[PDB]
Amino acid sequence: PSYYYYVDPETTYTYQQPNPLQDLISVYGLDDISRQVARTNLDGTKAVKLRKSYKNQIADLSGKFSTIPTRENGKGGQIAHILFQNNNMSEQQWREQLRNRDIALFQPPNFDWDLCSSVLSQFERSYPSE
Amino acid sequence: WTRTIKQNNFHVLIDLLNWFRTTNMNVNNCIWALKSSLNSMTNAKLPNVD
Amino acid sequence: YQYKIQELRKLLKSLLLNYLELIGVLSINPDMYERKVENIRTILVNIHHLLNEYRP
Repeated sequence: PSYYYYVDPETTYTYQQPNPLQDLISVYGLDDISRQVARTNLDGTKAVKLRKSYKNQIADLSGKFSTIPTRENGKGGQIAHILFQNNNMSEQQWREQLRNRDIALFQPPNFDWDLCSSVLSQFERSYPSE
Repeated sequence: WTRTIKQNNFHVLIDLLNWFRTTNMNVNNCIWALKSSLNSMTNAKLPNVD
Repeated sequence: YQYKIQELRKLLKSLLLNYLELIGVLSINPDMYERKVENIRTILVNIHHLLNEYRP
């Protein structure tokens, strides 16, 4: 035989980990998601077309809901960043002051209910509606 | 929406797709590595004698 | 210079084989491509240096 440069028989290559040839959905068991939101059932027929909005998940309430609370109606606000902000004793002890570390916003002087009653007692009759 | 996921493997989902971005970028990275090897060759010749 | 000319032929054949091996590595796992690109890089500079030795 004739030797050729950097063609080494003892050097071996393996497949990627994971292998993209396979269905990685089936590899990590995402079959439940795939068959739960597949556009078609896996027998050849078309599945039901899910709706663009969240009517299905707000229909199980008895309320005044007839429209969709969106960004553009002026009724909602952008709470994403305020939504995203962030801050002997045994493990158990450490955990009840972890549970009690936020209760300080619940009592007076933060949320005085006597003042709440005084401001709510000033309410008069009726509401102007267009 | 959190009730929809049963196994709570949404971080597995996210890591899978970031891995997919890395693997889709590796082939173009190999191409650009070959292009850098090409650009390394511009100064490395020896022209015709004068 | 016949030794250099046959070495140039061997280097050309090795470059073609290294490209084929690079395509195989990219076709199964494009994460060990670095050593194959390095081998193509050194094969090519060896080819070019052999040409520069033949230049005088």
